[PDB]
Amino acid sequence: GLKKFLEDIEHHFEPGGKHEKWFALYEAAATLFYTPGLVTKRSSHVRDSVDLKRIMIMVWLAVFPAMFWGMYNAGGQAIAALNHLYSGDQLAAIVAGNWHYWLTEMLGGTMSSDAGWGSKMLLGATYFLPIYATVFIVGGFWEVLFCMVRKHEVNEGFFVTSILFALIVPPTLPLWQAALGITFGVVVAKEVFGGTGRNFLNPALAGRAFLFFAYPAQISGDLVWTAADGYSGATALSQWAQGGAGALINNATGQTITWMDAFIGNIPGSIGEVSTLALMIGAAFIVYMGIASWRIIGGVMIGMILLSTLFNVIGSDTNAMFNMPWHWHLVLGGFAFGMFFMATDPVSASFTNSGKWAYGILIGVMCVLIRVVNPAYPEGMMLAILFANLFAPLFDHVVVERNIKRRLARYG
Amino acid sequence: MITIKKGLDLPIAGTPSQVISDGKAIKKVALLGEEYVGMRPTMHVRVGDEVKKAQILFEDKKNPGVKFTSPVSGKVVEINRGAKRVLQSVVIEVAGDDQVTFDKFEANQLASLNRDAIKTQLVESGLWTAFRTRPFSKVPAIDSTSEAIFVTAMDTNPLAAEPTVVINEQSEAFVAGLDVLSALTTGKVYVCKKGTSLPRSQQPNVEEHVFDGPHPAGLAGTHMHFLYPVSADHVAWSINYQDVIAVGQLFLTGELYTQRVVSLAGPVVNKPRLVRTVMGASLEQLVDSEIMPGEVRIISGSVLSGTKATGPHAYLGRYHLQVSVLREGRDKELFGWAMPGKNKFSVTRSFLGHLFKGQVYNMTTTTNGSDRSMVPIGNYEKVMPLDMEPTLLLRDLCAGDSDSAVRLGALELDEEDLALCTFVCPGKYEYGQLLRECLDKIEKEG
Amino acid sequence: DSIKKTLFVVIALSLVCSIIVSAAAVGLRDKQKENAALDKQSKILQVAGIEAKGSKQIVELFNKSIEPRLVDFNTGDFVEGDAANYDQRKAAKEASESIKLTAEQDKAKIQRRANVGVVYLVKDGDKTSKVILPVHGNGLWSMMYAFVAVETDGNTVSGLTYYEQGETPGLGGEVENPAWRAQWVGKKLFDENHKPAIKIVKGGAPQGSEHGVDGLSGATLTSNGVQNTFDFWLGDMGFGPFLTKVRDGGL
Amino acid sequence: MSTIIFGVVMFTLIILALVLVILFAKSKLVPTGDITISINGDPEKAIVTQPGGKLLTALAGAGVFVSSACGGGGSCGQCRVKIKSGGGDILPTELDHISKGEAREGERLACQVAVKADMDLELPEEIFGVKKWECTVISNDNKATFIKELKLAIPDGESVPFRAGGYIQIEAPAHHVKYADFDVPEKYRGDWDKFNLFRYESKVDEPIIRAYSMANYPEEFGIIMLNVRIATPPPNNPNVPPGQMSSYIWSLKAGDKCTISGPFGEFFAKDTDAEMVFIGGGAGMAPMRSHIFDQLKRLKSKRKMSYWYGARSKREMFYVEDFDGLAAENDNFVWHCALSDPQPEDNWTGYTGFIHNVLYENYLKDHEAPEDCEYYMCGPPMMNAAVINMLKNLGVEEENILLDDFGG
Amino acid sequence: LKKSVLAPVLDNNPIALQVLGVCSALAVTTKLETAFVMTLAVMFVTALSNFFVSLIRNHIPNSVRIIVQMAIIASLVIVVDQILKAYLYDISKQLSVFVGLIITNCIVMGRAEAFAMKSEPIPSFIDGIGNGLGYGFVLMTVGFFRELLGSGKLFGLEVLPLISNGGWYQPNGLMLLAPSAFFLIGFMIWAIRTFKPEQVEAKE
Amino acid sequence: MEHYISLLVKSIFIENMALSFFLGMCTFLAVSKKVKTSFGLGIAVIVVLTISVPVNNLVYNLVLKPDALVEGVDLSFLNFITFIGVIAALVQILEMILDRFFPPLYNALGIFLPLITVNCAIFGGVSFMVQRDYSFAESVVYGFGSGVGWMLAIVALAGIREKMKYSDVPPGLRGLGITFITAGLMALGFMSFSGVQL
Ligand SMILES: Cc1cc2nc3c(=O)[nH]c(=O)nc-3n(C[C@H](O)[C@H](O)[C@H](O)COP(=O)(O)OP(=O)(O)OC[C@H]3O[C@@H](n4cnc5c(N)ncnc54)[C@H](O)[C@@H]3O)c2cc1C
Ligand SMILES: CC(C)=CCC/C(C)=C/CC/C(C)=C/Cc1c(C)[nH]c2ccccc2c1=O
Ligand SMILES: Cc1cc2nc3c(=O)[nH]c(=O)nc-3n(C[C@H](O)[C@H](O)[C@H](O)CO)c2cc1C
Ligand code: FES
Ligand code: FES
Ligand SMILES: [Ca+2]
Repeated sequence: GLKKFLEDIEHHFEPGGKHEKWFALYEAAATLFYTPGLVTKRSSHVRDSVDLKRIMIMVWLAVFPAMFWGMYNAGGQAIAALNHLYSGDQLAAIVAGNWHYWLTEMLGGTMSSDAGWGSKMLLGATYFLPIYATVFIVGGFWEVLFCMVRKHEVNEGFFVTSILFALIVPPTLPLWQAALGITFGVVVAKEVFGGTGRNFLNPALAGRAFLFFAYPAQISGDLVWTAADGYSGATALSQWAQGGAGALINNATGQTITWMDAFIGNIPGSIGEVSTLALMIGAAFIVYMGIASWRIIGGVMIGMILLSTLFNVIGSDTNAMFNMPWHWHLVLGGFAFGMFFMATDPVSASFTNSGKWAYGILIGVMCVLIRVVNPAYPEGMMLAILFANLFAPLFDHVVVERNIKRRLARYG
Repeated sequence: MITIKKGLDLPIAGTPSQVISDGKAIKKVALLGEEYVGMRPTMHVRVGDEVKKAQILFEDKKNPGVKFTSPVSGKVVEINRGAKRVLQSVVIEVAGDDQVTFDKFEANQLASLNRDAIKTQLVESGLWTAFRTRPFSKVPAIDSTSEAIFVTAMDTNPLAAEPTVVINEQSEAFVAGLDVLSALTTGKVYVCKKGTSLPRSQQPNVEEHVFDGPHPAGLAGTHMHFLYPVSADHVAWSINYQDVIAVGQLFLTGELYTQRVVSLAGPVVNKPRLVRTVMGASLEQLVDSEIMPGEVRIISGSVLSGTKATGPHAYLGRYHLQVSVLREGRDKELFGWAMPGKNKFSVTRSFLGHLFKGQVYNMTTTTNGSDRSMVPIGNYEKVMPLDMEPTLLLRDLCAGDSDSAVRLGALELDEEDLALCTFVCPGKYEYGQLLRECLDKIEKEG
Repeated sequence: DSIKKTLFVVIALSLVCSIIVSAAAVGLRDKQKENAALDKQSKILQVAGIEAKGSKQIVELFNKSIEPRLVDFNTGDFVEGDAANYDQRKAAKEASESIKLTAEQDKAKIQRRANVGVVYLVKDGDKTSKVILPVHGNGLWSMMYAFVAVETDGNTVSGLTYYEQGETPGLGGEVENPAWRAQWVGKKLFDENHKPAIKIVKGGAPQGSEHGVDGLSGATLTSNGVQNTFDFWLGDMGFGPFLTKVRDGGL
Repeated sequence: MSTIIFGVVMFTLIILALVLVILFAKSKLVPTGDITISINGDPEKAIVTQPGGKLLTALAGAGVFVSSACGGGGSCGQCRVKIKSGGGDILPTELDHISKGEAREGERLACQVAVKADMDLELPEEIFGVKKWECTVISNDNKATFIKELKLAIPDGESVPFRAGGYIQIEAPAHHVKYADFDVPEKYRGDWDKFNLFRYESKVDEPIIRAYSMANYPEEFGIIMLNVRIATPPPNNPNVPPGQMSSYIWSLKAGDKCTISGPFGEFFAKDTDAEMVFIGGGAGMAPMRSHIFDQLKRLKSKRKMSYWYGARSKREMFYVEDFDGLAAENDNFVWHCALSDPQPEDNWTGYTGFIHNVLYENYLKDHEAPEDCEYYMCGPPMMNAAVINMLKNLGVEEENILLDDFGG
Repeated sequence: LKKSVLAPVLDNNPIALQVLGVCSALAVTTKLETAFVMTLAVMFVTALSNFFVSLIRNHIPNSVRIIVQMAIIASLVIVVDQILKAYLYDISKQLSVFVGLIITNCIVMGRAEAFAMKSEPIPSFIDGIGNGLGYGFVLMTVGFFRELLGSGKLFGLEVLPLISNGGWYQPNGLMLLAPSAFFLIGFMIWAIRTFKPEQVEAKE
Repeated sequence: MEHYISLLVKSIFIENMALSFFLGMCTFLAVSKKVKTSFGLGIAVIVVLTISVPVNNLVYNLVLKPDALVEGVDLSFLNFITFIGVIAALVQILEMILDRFFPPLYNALGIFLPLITVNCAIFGGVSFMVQRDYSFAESVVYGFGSGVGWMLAIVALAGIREKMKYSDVPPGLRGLGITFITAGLMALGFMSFSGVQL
């Protein structure tokens, strides 16, 4: 009987009623469960079946395998690094000192080395769910506030924005920093320009750039990527830089990092970016449907392969990042996350089919450039996408100015 | 030939059987005043006056000389006026058998007629309104002239009639009309058709061209884009095959030929077929007994571009050659935007419907969503074959920039040219109105 | 009476402006030079352990205690000259009095080294307390300059100061943290074999070690700069022969 | 003192070198020669001005008078000249006053044009027939409470050739005026003493020009009759200065002299052979009297006419005998007036309220075709915008609606 | 009157409405010391330039007006630079190249051309003072926010205790970087045109 | 061969004058509505910088350097007046000569010369050249590269502001506020070349 309830109180929220101030919150909750039931007004009497809700929910559902594997891997790396350092009665005092650990043990899990896949996903969930809840609440506040004050209806997109921002952050991020980051991403990069479809940047990447340059020590270094108290370890793009492929070693276990480990995702890093296989599984589904752009993906791959092979060819004896081939650039860091789900943003990208190729090529080239010849930062995906977001309109300008010359010759 | 590869053939139920069957006798016709763009009438008759066939009903203030005449004899019964006292229809009740007659000619004299004689006979008979000029899709002036005149000998609209089935009953009138149109132009006449053969003319400048592909292709816009690109300094005239038959019959017998052959089709029509009818006939009498019990929408023209015919608009338009009928979709469903739709049509591949090929859909008038902002996922590029940038042009139309739209190619377009972009938009924009606003601003500024 | 007027106006205005400007510029040169010298004097007095506030005390104590000297790097003994106004930063640029380091010698990535350097002797009465050496090296974002006070025995460090650097305000710009700088008091530069033995340890250094200083937390790339500049300037291409000779005596 | 002398000498020499270099460059690089302006075809007689200057100022230099309102700058926007060859550009006032109105032939606002290159213009003869005059006031008296009939006598017996609806511009010099010198009769002294209006005073210290609309049809010779409304401070802020021109005209009396510019033109009647409907109000009785009289007397046309004047009392109504002197023998002319709130001393037996409610209800509501008529209106800002709203809700085209804003 | 000296603060702001002088406002607002010193310097130079150009407004040749005005302005800023290096050497080094860029600061030449060439000497002085005050308003506000948030201290005085030195506040990194000045000035313009809707620009 | 390549790439990308150094922001923010006008102004800036920086390097090294003209005399307090005079004179003579001899090029670019006749961009260019003590060829390359980088930044801002015709900005932020926020986001974008030591 949910349908009839939402119909009786609809008069309360339309103009002239006592509750006219909360119309945007009623419409967003009414149209979630049921379809509006509207008919066409003019001169196109049949419409397609697709809308923005499905376009957004198909991208929201595509990162679920990556999210689940990220939780599993976070818990597993934490448990392994914990058992590496402590044993006996000093591991119990470590477990009793952290709520992430004693809640995991209370709900049924275990912090010992022989923990199954269930005890690891539980710890990863204890790390991931507070961040996602904080991000969702704080960003939805600003979203609804703007749509209320400006007297509009709530556009779609923040589901994807929030889930992406919550999966591209380290597992040990403080909650107030996540709140400030989602505030800067939603308000300064999206909502100040008019909402969905009207900005020119990526809001999730704008919020993560806010956190990287403002508080650079909770999103960098060796103490943020394995949620283990007292453990210090380096990731593989910051171990290749200091010694090459011979330096890729897992200190918590003493095992070499093979290429399959990075492809499958048994490596430390940002919550969801680790599993290239799961990212491919989702990206194939959303590329088949026609939502993500295979032109942008192909351009990113072309740029990465070309610049990688050029660096491999010219060579260098002091910089160990010249040796890294194209198939290693693909599985390390967040290149697949940004190539598949964050570069394919329709609003931030180019609008022309011949400009999308240049957009993707610029993204890939800038990523490999910041990876290799910038000593300060171990990757460059959030900065190469942010850099290409500014020149995306310029490629469209070039293309459309070439198009206008064909029309004046009377051939187009 | 020219092959269109980007388009969309709409899968919809109720396609007609291409056999010309007789129709109901109509008791009242009308002239819809709101389909002529930029038209401000000067009424020549009042309620209660009796009229004759081809007798002037009103005139145009913005276009001097252009006459609008009566499709049938009878007597004026009502004049419908709406918001801000705008003219909606002039309804005549069929009666009597009085008409106005003109000069008659022979078939060999027609190619050597004088252009001003042709013009005067057309304007006097009121057949000048069958023409439309690109840009702005208006009725041509009385003193103007064109180098390119396009004959629409095809139709790729959904649920539309095949032109050849009708032309093969009026071959000789079609040829006479093509000859008159060869004498009326200073350039050439382009007969845009499909592969099948049509009655042909032995004149030099009359020439046939062939188009193949889905439907953007049966439109005069693509024909002009691919044969005579238009601009402010080049203007082309457009006409369809039934009006060419009307021209030929006028010049061959001296009387006006106000018959039609429309297709009565739709997902709710019991027996879809081709129906003989009169110009501007009453749709509420034409669809009587040929629909299913329920709440339906009657349309004059396509579902892609037409006129919802209710009340004072329930009459066949001037440039429309079919009637479409389909149900009104007002149902609400739990999480309908998220369900897997086997019976849901889309240009994208999100639903399970595209996996079943050859499926026909019982579409309704539902907007499958709410009005939102434009997020470009690449749907406009899939359904537009012209050499334009659709996303940038449509954003210029949305924003209200006329100068940029003209550079991006608005002067080539019509409302029928963006009906499919309106169809496949996830933000539920209607681009015909935006382009009409842009063209109004352009035509006013200059 | 038109171009004449223009030229007369511009000449008069230029005369007035030039008189005022050239009077202001030449009159203040000495005060500008003292303002330039006082900051370096204060930093040297700070690293030397002497406390002084105000231009009065700064100039008095610097003139009474600190005695600059010129040292030739290759030979390692004092060379005569006016050390109070020597400019090593600019002497390193001119190829007349500089050298180009080999890629194997250039551990600190400075690419150029002057022939003679200036050191400051801290004097207590008529005896020498300690020696202050200027060293510099390249970090992740900038060239970091420092002052280090070596005792008379040639090993023991009594202080450290980084008076110029542009590293990130709370990651590697912690070379100016007093709690970090106080870890250098007592550390020994050279071992028993007289090797360079200062180590900036990643991840904490054992308490009681004589050669170990803690690294910067989350800045292994500004900690590498410190380690490299120290193992260079403590080498044979820097202050190594001078430190060996002062260890033998002669101070 | 070794460096101060060097500094002074070097500063002086460097600045002198730069100045001399710039002068030597400009001496050879900037043209300066003969520049002509040939207008309306080419009888080689032209305006030969030096390359430095402005266009409309160069035109006005030699007996050519274009319509200017604020001394120049681009407020009004009626200095439209044809530029067949000259400066090709559009300047900020062109976008605001000749907004888009695409001019392929080339008609730019003369104010913004540059005379540096050579100019080639096309100027219609109606600009060449304007002249200045020195007229004397025949009479100056109230016809309403705040309306005065300024009548001038053109000397020499020569009379101004103009058309009904044109407007002269009035020239007044620096002066001082005070309100207690006005000729307000006893019939109209009531409201003045009630707001204490006689306390105001003004003085202007520069020349000024404002445009005024003749109230006599052209066949009346040797006369220019004008109806002026004095512009006192608005009641919300009575501190600000009053109107300086409208107050000047009220000061003039029989035996003075006034100076006027030649016939300017806009807002002319058409010959479509349609019905004419006139709606006047306020000091807008001037263009309506010229329009209604030009038709019945000179043109002798039989178009169906009408006049609807909206006053505030019977005291506010003037020219009532002249109009009835027209409608009585010319049966195709009818006129009505409508008082808003007549004082009880009036005892009015006609219509009340505003004119758009009296014009619609009595006449246009039951009209066969309201869109076929032509509407000429001239009144205050409140009346103008209220009627044009009503006419549009009747389907009338802005090509049938002729409006005469008073520029305010 | 006080109108001319207090209108540029909110009614007609140089940076907020008449855009002029953004280059130094984006650069020196990291420290409230440098902001105060630059405000004083701009006041002094703009006022003196207005005074002298208004004095010599009659005899300036119109062919080389810019050379004369730049001579006056550059002499003034040169003596200012000499005075700064002798008495405030700490701040003079922090002002890397923006002490000499008061020449090409736009407020100076804007007030010199638009107002000093047409007015008496005394009113031009008050005009220059008012423009310096309006400039310093934005300078000091942006500097307050950036210095308090990015480093936890005001005028070099510890107000918020830093975690590194044993406190509770962790300072923000962007406030000491390039983009933060843009956001602070944009939000200040938002707040200004919120209380004074006279300055809101047209629909398009 | 390669010492001037690194200088050009550095001046264009690693140290952008518009976004990293904040030089010339009034024209950068005011004249960035259309890509055409932005392109014209950028070309004018490139030309003026490329002509102005070498001339001032030459004048400095010849007369104004310490001990350049006579031993013991330092006339380096005249830097500001000399540089601003050279810049103004060159810009004025440029607009004159192009107006008289090439009316096409004059209507193309000389319309954008009256703006940059006294600009913080060019004054800061010559000031940084003085600070860094370049050679003649290094001055030419530095000026050209910095002008090209300024042009790139302004053309990108103009492209963004042309794309933003579909935006819906609050009324208090229409114009200046949203342009300042856009420039800040562009600076976050160009912060990619931070740690590059070129
Ligand atoms: C073609 C044409 C024909 C015209 N015909 C006529 C005609 O027949 N009769 C007629 O009367 N006018 C006519 N006008 C209008 C004419 O141009 C003047 O507007 C009119 O004569 C009064 O001018 P003014 O000098 O009083 O205006 P102003 O003196 O400029 O202003 C008068 C009013 O403005 C107010 N005011 C002044 N300064 C301010 C301020 N700072 N803030 C607010 N309010 C202020 C005064 O209090 C006063 O109410 C015509 C105009 C045109 C274009
Ligand atoms: C959800 C709810 C009950 C109320 C909204 C209140 C709230 C705190 C949400 C903030 C997040 C937000 C604004 C999302 C927009 C959005 C909606 C509402 N429905 C969506 C539905 C489908 C797909 C995407 C979206 C989407 O993207
Ligand atoms: C393929 C696709 C990719 C998307 N990627 C992002 C993203 O990376 N960051 C984000 O905040 N929103 C993303 N969105 C959501 C939406 O595009 C975003 O809110 C717009 O960029 C805002 O106008 C994506 C949406 C789709 C359909
Ligand atoms: S006065 Fe306004 S245009 Fe000349
Ligand atoms: S201050 Fe921005 S241009 Fe001079
Ligand atoms: Ca050095």
